[PDB]
Amino acid sequence: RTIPVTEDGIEYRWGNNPPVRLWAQLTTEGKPHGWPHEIILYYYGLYPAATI
Amino acid sequence: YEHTATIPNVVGFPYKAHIERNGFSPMTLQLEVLGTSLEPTLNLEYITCEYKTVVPSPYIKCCGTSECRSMERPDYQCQVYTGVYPFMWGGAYCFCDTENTQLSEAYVDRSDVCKHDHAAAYKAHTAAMKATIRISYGNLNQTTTAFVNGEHTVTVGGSRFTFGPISTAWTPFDNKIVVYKNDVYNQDFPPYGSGQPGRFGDIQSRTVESKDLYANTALKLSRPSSGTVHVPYTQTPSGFKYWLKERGTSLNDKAPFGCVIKTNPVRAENCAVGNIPVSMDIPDTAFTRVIDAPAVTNLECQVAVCTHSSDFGGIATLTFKTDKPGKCAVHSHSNVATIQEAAVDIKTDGKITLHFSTASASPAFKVSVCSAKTTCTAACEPPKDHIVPYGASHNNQVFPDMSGTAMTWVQRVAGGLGGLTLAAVAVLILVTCVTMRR
Amino acid sequence: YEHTATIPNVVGFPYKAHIERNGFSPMTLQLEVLGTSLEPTLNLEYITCEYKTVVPSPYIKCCGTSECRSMERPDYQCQVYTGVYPFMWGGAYCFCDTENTQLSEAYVDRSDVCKHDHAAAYKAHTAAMKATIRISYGNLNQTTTAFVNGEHTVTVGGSRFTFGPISTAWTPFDNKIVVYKNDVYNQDFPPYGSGQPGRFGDIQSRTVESKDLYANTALKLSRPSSGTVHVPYTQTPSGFKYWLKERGTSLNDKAPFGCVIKTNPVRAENCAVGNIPVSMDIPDTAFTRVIDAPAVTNLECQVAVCTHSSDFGGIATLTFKTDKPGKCAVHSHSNVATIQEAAVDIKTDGKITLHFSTASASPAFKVSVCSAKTTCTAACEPPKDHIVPYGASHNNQVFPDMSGTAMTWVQRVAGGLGGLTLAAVAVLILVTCVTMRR
Ligand SMILES: CCCCCCCC/C=C\CCCCCCCC(=O)OC[C@H](COP(=O)(O)OCC[N+](C)(C)C)OC(=O)CCCCCCC/C=C/CCCCCCCC
Ligand SMILES: CCCCCCCC/C=C\CCCCCCCC(=O)O[C@H](COC(=O)CCCCCCC/C=C/CCCCCCCC)COP(=O)(O)OCC[N+](C)(C)C
Ligand SMILES: *[C@@H]1O[C@H](CO)[C@@H](O[C@@H]2O[C@H](CO)[C@@H](O[C@@H]3O[C@H](CO)[C@@H](O)[C@H](O)[C@@H]3O)[C@H](O)[C@H]2NC(C)=O)[C@H](O)[C@H]1NC(C)=O
Ligand SMILES: *[C@@H]1O[C@H](CO)[C@@H](O[C@@H]2O[C@H](CO)[C@@H](O)[C@H](O)[C@H]2NC(C)=O)[C@H](O)[C@H]1NC(C)=O
Ligand SMILES: *[C@@H]1O[C@H](CO)[C@@H](O[C@@H]2O[C@H](CO)[C@@H](O)[C@H](O)[C@H]2NC(C)=O)[C@H](O)[C@H]1NC(C)=O
Ligand SMILES: CC(C)CCC[C@@H](C)[C@H]1CC[C@H]2[C@@H]3CC=C4C[C@@H](O)CC[C@]4(C)[C@H]3CC[C@]12C
Ligand SMILES: CCCCCCCCCCCCCCCCCC(=O)O
Ligand SMILES: CCCCCCCCCCCCCCCCCC(=O)O
Ligand SMILES: CCCCCCCCCCCCCCCC(=O)O
Ligand SMILES: CCCCCCCCCCCCCCCC(=O)O
Ligand SMILES: CCCCCCCCCCCCCCCC(=O)O
Ligand SMILES: CCCCCCCCCCCCCCCC(=O)O
Ligand SMILES: *[C@@H]1O[C@H](CO)[C@@H](O)[C@H](O)[C@H]1NC(C)=O
Ligand SMILES: *[C@@H]1O[C@H](CO)[C@@H](O)[C@H](O)[C@H]1NC(C)=O
Repeated sequence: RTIPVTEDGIEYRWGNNPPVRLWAQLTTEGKPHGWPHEIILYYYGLYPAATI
Repeated sequence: YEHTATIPNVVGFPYKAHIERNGFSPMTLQLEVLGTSLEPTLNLEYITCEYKTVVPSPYIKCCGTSECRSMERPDYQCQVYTGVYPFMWGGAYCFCDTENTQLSEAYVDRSDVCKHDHAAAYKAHTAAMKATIRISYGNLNQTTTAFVNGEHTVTVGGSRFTFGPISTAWTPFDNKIVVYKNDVYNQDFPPYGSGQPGRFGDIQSRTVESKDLYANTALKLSRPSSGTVHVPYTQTPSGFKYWLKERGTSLNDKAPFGCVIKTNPVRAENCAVGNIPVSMDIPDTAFTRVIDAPAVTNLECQVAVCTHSSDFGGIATLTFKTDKPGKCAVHSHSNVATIQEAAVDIKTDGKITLHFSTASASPAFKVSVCSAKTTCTAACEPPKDHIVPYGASHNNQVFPDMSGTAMTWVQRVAGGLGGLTLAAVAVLILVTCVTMRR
Repeated sequence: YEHTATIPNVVGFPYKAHIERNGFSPMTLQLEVLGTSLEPTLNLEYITCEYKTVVPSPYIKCCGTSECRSMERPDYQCQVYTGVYPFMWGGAYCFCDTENTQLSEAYVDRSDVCKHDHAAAYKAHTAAMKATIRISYGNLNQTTTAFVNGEHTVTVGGSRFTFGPISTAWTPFDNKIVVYKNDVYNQDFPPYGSGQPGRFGDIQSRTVESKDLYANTALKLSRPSSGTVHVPYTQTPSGFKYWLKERGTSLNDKAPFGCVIKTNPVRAENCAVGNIPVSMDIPDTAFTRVIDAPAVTNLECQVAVCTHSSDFGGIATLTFKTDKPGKCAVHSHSNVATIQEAAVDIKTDGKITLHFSTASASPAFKVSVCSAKTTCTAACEPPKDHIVPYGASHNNQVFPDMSGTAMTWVQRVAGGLGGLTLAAVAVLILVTCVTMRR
């Protein structure tokens, strides 16, 4: 099964196990303080449509 | 001292409220939400459970005749049948072949364990919020519980604290609520006295101690077969068991904002939505004088490493010069980053380390140590884990600094374009001036 | 049968709903309001009563010294007084001159009869209305009680009746309600934990079984006089007794719409405001066929005497021709008058009398007897009493008939003026036509 995890996060429970809460961090393949286009990629990997 | 602050409605997050008192040394306070509870008001409508069809032994009038008698019984049926010739094991029960009647009587009654096994239909309105807050400032460290409204004040170490009303009126419960044991369902239960057989609410009772019971189960009576005493009847199955094996998941599995629904009493706890206004009444005793507080000057901020992760991935090194050791209050005047510690040890070496959490690539938060001022600038990095099991400790600010590399390139391009545009404007202005000159 | 009607929310008003069923003889129904109850939901805030100042015997430390011991008591006060030289009847209590201390201790406790004598602060919201209705139609005459909302149905002689949602959300109670015995006051009681001495709420307790008690009575301790053991103290008097002898009148004396406020539980009864929608489900058995219903023709209405008083001061004489005796349903299709009775005896004389209540000088109401039709016209008179002890039985219609004497004179004047105006218009039109013709 595939579970989408966002900034607000999820909490998944399976069987009688106690619930497990997970949150998604601000990860991406872009470079933060490099060339301009790497910065484009950085701010596109997180918040795509807004930076487009 | 009169001071108001606004805190997020998030459990496990400590807000840092800073008091700049005039004649005293600044103080930074720990506002920690340990747990909330959104408590709706329930109006019981009726009680629904499995029914019990009571079929007494039929009276068989051997060579005779009786008439049906009306009874004040819920879902009562009474059918007389003529011409019956029943049989027993030893032989024929009655005497005449066709001159006989059998009295069939059946009715619906509250089951013996509606007192145990039942579901309650409620109406939820005017949810009342109550939250648990820890106050730890200066030398004290206390926890108290208060109703979240502008009409409750609780004493904390001589202080008058009032948490003003929940920013939003949002509730996870709908108008109609059905509760079974520890589960709560957002269900449109049928109105009282209008139940259908085979569905939830087929039989309804106002109270567990109710004497009046409404039953609509479409009970039917039919001729017995020849030579048999069995009181045939066909009736709709219980809607309670149908609901039990068609209920599905409760509100706990679909509540927004990560609400945890419990019963006894029905409540929604630790919902992460809205803000909690805070009004503070701090006496003089808590504060410290600047004559006994160290004087901090020459504060510069330089940053070694910073990562904008959920936790405090930013590391800040501060340099300053003090006269005496002691304890300063540290605060971030900008939401870009939040300093993990509120008071650090201030000594002679003049250098201190701080842990801060940010969410932007180039954060610009401002740090004040005692009464000193400085600007902290950093280049934070994209972190390592796609997923972490803890929530973000920052305010989720992703706008880079006005002086960040991206904003530096944008500003350079804008400056060049504006210089070209202003040069064109000046050239055209001079040309037009010369034209009107001639 | 599907039929909806709207009735006034007035106790003792003989509202009459008429069903024109297609294949059956018309039926007129008596909807009577016997009594209502507007039932608010109460959230208890705290319990206020007289306090009790407990002053134990003072410890007198003869030629010695003690220190005050802190105690977890509401409004606790402790003071050690030095240099005391008390006296008794036989002589001096302590041995030394000024080397002595007396321990003064006092506190506030819940009075022994807060369990008996107390006032409760409430919040009122979501008032639930329940009304008592009599249904008497055809041959049946029954009374039932139902909650006034579009979600309750009660069985009346095989009929499904639902009293629809009340037209107005008006309530006599405010947000904050204070109840003392059988009186209810619309009072802004102080928030919990913010009471002032000498006023209502000086001491507050969440529940009668509460262990925590909040007390703010400004208790003060002072030196004893020389040679006396009396534990002097000055304290603010109880705000509960002040409220008791400054409460004034309760909501019963100021409630609008003639509401009668009672307690156990808090409620407002027989408020005359709004309308009560009615949805009706009548089976076939109740109605009567036109083949067995008399055929009424040639119905004219003439009126002998009529007075537009509160009661049925109008007298109507109807003439008709029937074939067989029996019982017709009579109704007024106009709100100008209301016929007192709903079914009269129909016989061969073909001459019946009706009592009706009106409020206009020249009423024009229409009367249908079985399926017949006629128009009733009368000149009603100004009545004899300035004051009567009963409410009006009409709909309070004062617009005179289109054919009344006043409207007759108005219409005559308007007709004459319009004839003159149209004559002038025609003369000018002809003149203008001739001018463009030349
Ligand atoms: C010397 C000659 C004098 C002649 C004067 C005028 C005569 C002609 C009048 C009417 C002509 C008939 C056409 C209908 C239009 C007006 C209708 C009318 O009259 O009644 C309409 C309604 C029905 O009455 P109701 O009992 O259901 O409501 C009262 C509520 N209760 C009793 C419970 C308190 O009444 C209401 O609601 C009205 C509530 C209060 C209104 C105040 C404004 C005063 C104006 C009234 C209209 C008159 C027209 C004036 C000029 C006309 C030119 C000839
Ligand atoms: C020469 C280029 C000029 C063209 C610019 C055209 C603008 C684009 C128009 C529409 C875009 C739709 C997307 C919504 C905008 C979100 C912004 C926002 O919302 O900003 C927020 C607040 O900003 C402000 O307070 C105002 C400060 C900035 C405004 C003006 C700055 C001057 C120039 C702009 C630089 C950026 C554009 C140029 C870069 C491109 C060059 C290659 C950011 O703060 P936050 O983290 O709370 O936001 C995150 C949102 N959170 C946390 C709620 C999820
Ligand atoms: C029995 O009575 C005798 C009378 O002599 C008490 O002696 C008094 O005890 C008080 C105890 O507080 C003492 O006063 C002390 O005086 C010194 C010097 O001025 C000063 O440091 C304090 O005032 C200190 O408390 C002192 O022994 C004495 N005072 C006098 C002589 O009047 C004795 O305590 C009594 N014992 C009992 C248990 O009855
Ligand atoms: C003030 O006290 C609370 C309650 O004791 C502290 O919370 C504890 O933190 C420690 C770690 O130092 C945990 O191991 C305990 O489990 C916590 N106790 C709880 C949650 O009941 C809190 O850290 C203190 N805050 C200060 C010092 O400002
Ligand atoms: C239906 O029955 C009720 C209860 O008997 C009647 O109410 C009474 O009417 C008689 C006079 O005929 C008197 O005892 C009182 O006037 C009424 N007593 C009350 C108010 O309880 C009522 O009149 C009948 N309703 C109908 C047929 O309209
Ligand atoms: C080096 C230069 C040329 C790179 C270009 C910078 C541009 C593309 C970057 C810099 C700052 C960025 C914005 C920062 C904040 C936000 C708010 C967020 O909710 C959506 C994305 C959005 C709106 C980003 C869009 C892309 C953005 C405007
Ligand atoms: C920001 C720097 C300001 C200095 C502005 C310098 C002005 C540019 C120098 C030459 C301007 C001449 C352009 C006008 C065209 C001349 C021909 C004409 O007017 O017919
Ligand atoms: C309702 C009755 C309709 C009949 C209308 C009759 C018309 C009146 C008779 C005379 C009308 C003549 C008025 C026009 C003035 C004549 C002089 C002119 O046009 O220069
Ligand atoms: C942004 C770079 C510096 C700004 C100055 C740019 C100089 C542009 C050259 C000036 C335009 C040529 C002058 C004659 C123009 C004309 O009148 O036709
Ligand atoms: C933004 C476009 C122009 C609107 C603002 C007008 C204010 C400035 C005045 C215009 C220049 C007038 C001076 C005379 C020179 C000329 O005639 O060109
Ligand atoms: C309402 C009463 C009847 C209506 C007719 C009224 C007759 C009015 C007289 C007619 C006006 C005189 C004709 C000549 C007018 C003109 O053109 O100057
Ligand atoms: C209400 C005032 C007049 C407005 C309505 C106009 C419609 C009727 C047409 C006017 C009469 C036109 C016929 C020609 C005769 C003329 O010129 O007077
Ligand atoms: C959730 O709520 C309870 C009480 O409201 C609280 O004690 C508990 O710590 C909370 N759980 C979380 C998310 O920490
Ligand atoms: C007022 O209310 C009660 C019950 O609501 C009712 O029984 C009583 O008859 C009413 N009084 C009047 C005005 O008739």
